[PDB]
Amino acid sequence: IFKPEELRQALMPTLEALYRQDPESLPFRQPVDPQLLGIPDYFDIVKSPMDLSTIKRKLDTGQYQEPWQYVDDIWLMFNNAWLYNRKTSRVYKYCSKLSEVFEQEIDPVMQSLGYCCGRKLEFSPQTLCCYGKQLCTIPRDATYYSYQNRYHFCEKCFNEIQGESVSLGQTTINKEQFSKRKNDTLDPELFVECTECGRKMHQICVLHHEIIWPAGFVCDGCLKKSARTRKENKFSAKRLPSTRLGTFLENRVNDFLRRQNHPESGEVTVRVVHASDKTVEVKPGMKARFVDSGEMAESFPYRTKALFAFEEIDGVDLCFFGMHVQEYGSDCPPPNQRRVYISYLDSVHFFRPKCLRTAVYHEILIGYLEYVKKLGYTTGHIWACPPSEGDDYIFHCHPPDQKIPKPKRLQEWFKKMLDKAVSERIVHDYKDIFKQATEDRLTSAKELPYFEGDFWPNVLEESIKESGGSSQKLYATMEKHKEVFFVIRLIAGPAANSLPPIVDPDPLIPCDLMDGRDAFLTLARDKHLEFSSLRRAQWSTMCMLVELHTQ
Amino acid sequence: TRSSRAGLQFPVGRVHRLLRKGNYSERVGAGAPVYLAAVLEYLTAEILELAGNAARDNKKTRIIPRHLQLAIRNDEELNKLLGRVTIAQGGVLPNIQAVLLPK
Amino acid sequence: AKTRSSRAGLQFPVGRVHRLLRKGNYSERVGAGAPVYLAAVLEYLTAEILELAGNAARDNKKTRIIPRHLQLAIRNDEELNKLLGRVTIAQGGVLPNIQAVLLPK
Amino acid sequence: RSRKESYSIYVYKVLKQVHPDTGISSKAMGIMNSFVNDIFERIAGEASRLAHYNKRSTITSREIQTAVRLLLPGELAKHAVSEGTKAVTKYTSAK
Amino acid sequence: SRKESYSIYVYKVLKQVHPDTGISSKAMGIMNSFVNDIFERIAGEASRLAHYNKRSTITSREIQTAVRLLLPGELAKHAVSEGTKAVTKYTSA
Amino acid sequence: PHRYRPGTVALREIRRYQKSTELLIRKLPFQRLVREIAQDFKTDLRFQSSAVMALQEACEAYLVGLFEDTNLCAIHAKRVTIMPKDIQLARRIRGER
Amino acid sequence: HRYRPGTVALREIRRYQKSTELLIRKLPFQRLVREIAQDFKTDLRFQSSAVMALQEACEAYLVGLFEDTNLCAIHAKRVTIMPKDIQLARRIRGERA
Amino acid sequence: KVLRDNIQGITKPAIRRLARRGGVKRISGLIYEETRGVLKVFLENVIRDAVTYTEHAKRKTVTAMDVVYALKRQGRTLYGFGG
Amino acid sequence: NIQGITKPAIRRLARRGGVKRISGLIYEETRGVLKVFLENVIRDAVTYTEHAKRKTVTAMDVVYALKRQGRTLYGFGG
DNA sequence: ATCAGAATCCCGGTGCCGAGGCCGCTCAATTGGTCGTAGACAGCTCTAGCACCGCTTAAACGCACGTACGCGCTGTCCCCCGCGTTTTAACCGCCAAGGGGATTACTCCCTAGTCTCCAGGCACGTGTCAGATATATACATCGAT
DNA sequence: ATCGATGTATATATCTGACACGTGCCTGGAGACTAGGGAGTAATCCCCTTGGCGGTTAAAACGCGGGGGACAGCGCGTACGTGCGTTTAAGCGGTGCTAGAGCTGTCTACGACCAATTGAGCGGCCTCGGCACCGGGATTCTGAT
Repeated sequence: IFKPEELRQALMPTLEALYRQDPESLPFRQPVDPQLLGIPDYFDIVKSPMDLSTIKRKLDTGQYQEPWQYVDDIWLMFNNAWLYNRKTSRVYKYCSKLSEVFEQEIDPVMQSLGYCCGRKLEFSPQTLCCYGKQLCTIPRDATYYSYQNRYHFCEKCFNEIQGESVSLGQTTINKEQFSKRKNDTLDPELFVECTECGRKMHQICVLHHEIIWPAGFVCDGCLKKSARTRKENKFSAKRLPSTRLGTFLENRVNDFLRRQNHPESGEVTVRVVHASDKTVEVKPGMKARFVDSGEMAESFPYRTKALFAFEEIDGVDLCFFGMHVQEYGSDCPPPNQRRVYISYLDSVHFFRPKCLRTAVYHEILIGYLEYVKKLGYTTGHIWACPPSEGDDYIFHCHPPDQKIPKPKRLQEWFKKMLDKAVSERIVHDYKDIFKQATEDRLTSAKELPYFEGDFWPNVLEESIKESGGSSQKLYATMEKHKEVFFVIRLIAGPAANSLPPIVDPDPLIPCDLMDGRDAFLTLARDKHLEFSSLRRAQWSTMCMLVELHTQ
Repeated sequence: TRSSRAGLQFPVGRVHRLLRKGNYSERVGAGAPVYLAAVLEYLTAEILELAGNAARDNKKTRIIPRHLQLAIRNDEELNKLLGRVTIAQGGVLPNIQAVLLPK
Repeated sequence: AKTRSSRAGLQFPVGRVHRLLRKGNYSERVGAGAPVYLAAVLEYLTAEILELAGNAARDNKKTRIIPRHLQLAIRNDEELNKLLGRVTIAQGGVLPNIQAVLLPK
Repeated sequence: RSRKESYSIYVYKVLKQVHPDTGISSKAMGIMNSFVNDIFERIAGEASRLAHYNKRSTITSREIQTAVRLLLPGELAKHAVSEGTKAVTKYTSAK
Repeated sequence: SRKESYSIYVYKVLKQVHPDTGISSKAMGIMNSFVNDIFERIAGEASRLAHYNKRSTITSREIQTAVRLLLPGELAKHAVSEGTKAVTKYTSA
Repeated sequence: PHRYRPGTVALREIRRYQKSTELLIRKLPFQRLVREIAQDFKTDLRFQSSAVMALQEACEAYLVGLFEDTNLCAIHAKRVTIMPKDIQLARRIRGER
Repeated sequence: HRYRPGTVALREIRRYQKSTELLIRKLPFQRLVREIAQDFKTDLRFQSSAVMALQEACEAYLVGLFEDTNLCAIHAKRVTIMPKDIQLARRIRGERA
Repeated sequence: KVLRDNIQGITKPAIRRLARRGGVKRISGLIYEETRGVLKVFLENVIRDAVTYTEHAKRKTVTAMDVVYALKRQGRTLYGFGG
Repeated sequence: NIQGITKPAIRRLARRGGVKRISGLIYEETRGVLKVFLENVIRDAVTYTEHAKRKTVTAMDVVYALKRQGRTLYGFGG
């Protein structure tokens, strides 16, 4: 509890800053009189009225015990006006102007009072899909229909359907049973209370995790007064178990950074966090065509691995790169034998120094190619596909100012990586899929490597059925999409035919969270772990690392 | 009155009449003269406070033009405001350039 | 004639000058000789500048008056230079002058 | 005998509010009078030119506030605008 | 929307002074702004002066003394001569 | 080879630049600087290109006048090379700051 | 005894910068003002307050001009103000063309 | 996009050409810094006025007339952009 | 009567300004400068009076002549 | 450092006249009511600003070398300064004369306002020639020998 | 004083888009009439300016000795100019997106106008104390040894 004069003296200047906005302030200076103002339904919408005078009064008469209560009322006033008035209206835009003045005023005042910040924070809104169509989606603030907070429909494709009954999966629900609502909900950030001074701070600002510091949160202010420091965070990236692969990659990266000798470079940590054996099954079209006649294996075994790179930024771990791979060993049947495929990779653009970021991503990929080559994998495979809009390959909710490459830029990026790999004599050469097939004198679809989740298994299903029994347009399909599909020769020619068994020295690593991309995306979504800002990514990394350490 | 109805000390009616007669615009909003009188009053309070301080520093109880000149030139913001104005019987700030002082 | 500008043997418009003298709140009532006088003096000043501008342009062997010629005409005439002492003419340029000390020996 | 006006008594009241011990000489009174007149003239002229620029025909408080923000240096302008808004609010509120 | 200007008048004056000379659009704009500036100066000075004398009308006398004040010596003399000649030619008919 | 003695290319440049009227500060860097300075007063402001051009003209005129008066001071001081104190002295004397 | 040249000037400075009384004799300045007004309109009468105002304005102007002249003279490594300094300060201020 | 350190956009040869127009013959190497400062101190006094006009008329585009008025107010009027 | 501005008068004026040692031609140059300034201010004051149809230059006329030249003078009833 | 020797600040006592308080009134601010429109506001159109991408090439940057200039030093000389003495005419006090500044009353004619009518001026389009640009040449001129 | 290498001006051909003019359209200017008050003008009064005479004394004027600063010359060190090769990014030409300027139509709240009214403020009077002044003392700088 601060002395009421202490609060008044500190906060009143922020309130005056709003008052002295003419004419913007005027609509907010006195309690809304619904009838006088010619608006009867105001209290049907606004259930907790608030205005400057009411706030001034509570402030003058010491009704606030702590400054966030003042901030909450200010924001209640603003949201009341944004709620009742149209986006295009006068009062709405006035309100917006006041809120901007307020945000700028309030932040340094709150910090003067011993707080992390004075900002009002809320999480990004989740994207709502549609059960009506494959990748239909609902837009923020626009109206939609939902059932059991589970089945949602865009206002268009909801009214599309003839009649008054919807079908969810095989049971039938009257339209009247759906909720009509706007996608305008934003969840506030959480606070944690200093156990000594009692100040409430943003959990993400102070990075307090209950598992890491179970004794409780104590702010930096209180710690410094008694010359204390937080107990060490033992749930770090560095303390995750090492592997031969992780070590090899991180040595390559850090040796590169040391050669560059750029100011303010940090050490990179690379960890393999999952390794398990899986199988890809041939889909029904291709299986009817070639498996049932014994021309192709019904399935192919591979090892999947997930790996991540971390850097320390402002004293804290930051996960900035992630990748999953499929590795088809020497025991695997042709056509997949001794091949690696990149399932997906992703990044969060906070790496320092910026001007070595791309270089470092390339070093990770070149190192990985070099490593599997050494094990006796002959060939790498890359599908250059950027994420579609609003999908994330690995990291939930990217920074809005992280641009997503289009296909031509992404293709060139892989080419630049591979060209460096060739000049280092790691990659022998590489070709697009069409040229490679030509060189291999390929004649049938059963000869194409068959990877989990890849383009070619799906397009082959489509092709066989379109042609009513089918390979017919295979060269044409390859030519058409060729720029997107890289085939990378690690071990060339006669040497590729007489190799010893592939023996991976690294053990299996059971981690369900990292068995493919879905589980970590789901976790992140369910726990508001975004990678959309430096501070949120630092929080999300901290939580990810606790999860990886605790199993 | 209106000077009391706003907590002011300068006259609001006089400022309103001056705004009307001086032909500064066709009409004058009712909010303008109050604001203008408040601004004038604040500026006069500032000048008089600084002058009173300077006079007390000079062992005098009555403000004289020299004290006004000193309170204007010493302060920075006011000096910038009243840049090209000369005050009768004002005098000059005491200053001697460093090079001129003896060695 | 009809137009009030013709009666004074002027070229500038006296009606427009009168309207402007009313519309900007310069005084409660505007006289009837003031617009004529003001249009006359405006015309004289404009003629005075354009004379020297055209002369300087004909000096550079050109037909069209460009901002450089206006700058030269304004900065060469002693008297106009004083009336227009604190005005910068866009695209104008400056007078060609070099201090004597800077020249070589 | 003409009845000429001035701002003498008001400056006296302000002085008594800000330095209760202090008197003001007649010449300093004339100087403060001329100073108030000059500042008021500047502000009114600037508000007039604003009103003309925006092709509006009335000088409401907004033009006065903008003229103050234009004429005065930073800190003095901020304080003056604060004072102005406070006075206008107390005027409009009470009656 | 019609936008008033002093283009054709300055053009006529130029044709009177230099019958075989044209004026570029930018110089046209410059002159168009200079005329506005001088007219504003003269009118403002006449207004201030008529307020000083506690008068409520701007007649030729004010404009004349305003010209006497603003322009330097020779320009003032010639401009005053022009003003009186024009006002006489006007009142005559 | 052939090498002009120091002090004559300066005079050639003086004549060449006093003869012409084009702008001297590069347009795009000055535009970026203007936007940077303006962003400090009101965020998300848009600038009519004509206004940026007018600002550049006014800055060019001010700087040319300042360098003229500075050179005059530096010649008064029995020197030839204008220096920062000259700029500052000229602006102090002019009554500006 | 004898004060070494350069200290009576400093004492005079310290004494005159403290006082505010007028430094130009009233009657010579009044006759000068009348002589100058003789050329613009014959037989003009001057309110004594107007002559006082003229004297205050001239004093202020000359004091400012001598201040700026002394600035120039100190800048030129000298100590003795000179007519070229006065003229240079006025040229730089933009007062004279 | 945020902007920073654009003051270096006034290159050394730019200030050199400017001075060469003004009639200077030899520039001390310390001028190229000081001048930049001066230029900033000028712009922060024009724009701060122009913006104030714009913020008045409830607009978000600083019009050429606004800059011309901000200049004219400082006794540095500018012919050729409107009036 | 320009000799009415005596040499010690200019000496005192300058000593107020802050100079320490004065040359010998200053006196004449200062006489010239003051004559010019007085010519200008008195011309403007006269013109004001000659307009107001009077034969006595009022202090208000001098104050206005100064305020016009950007030298506003407080203390005479502006 | 150490002394004398003028300058300057401090303190107390005397007096005087200018500021501060008090009183009478009269005219300008206040209050109340009405009427008209300038401006607030919602809605629409569509231009100009912003972003972006690629290609070209002028322009900025770094560097080496040399030299002309900044600057510190030293000597000479004359010219302001401080001071004492002689001269004058500012200054103050007082009186006397009259011009014109200011005020008031009266009368008129110059202008604001209103309507009604029509031509000057602006937006638009179109046509061509003054000037920009490229190329060859004659002359000026700056620097090394 | 020539030679040569460089930059500058001159003379001519080609092409272009910016300036000059012709036309329709519309609204701002012109013409005729009227009511009213702002300004011109005569008369008056008394303030304030001009003019003058005498004394007094502070300040201007003048002459002299000389110490200190202006100024000229010189030599030293280096920071800046000039030219060249390398590298950066401004400039240009499109290409698209759209926030916001600008215009219009409706409605009402706010300010001008006017009649009645009264007290805030101005003119005039009078008092006393804050400051001007003066003499005496204490302290503080400045200059020669």
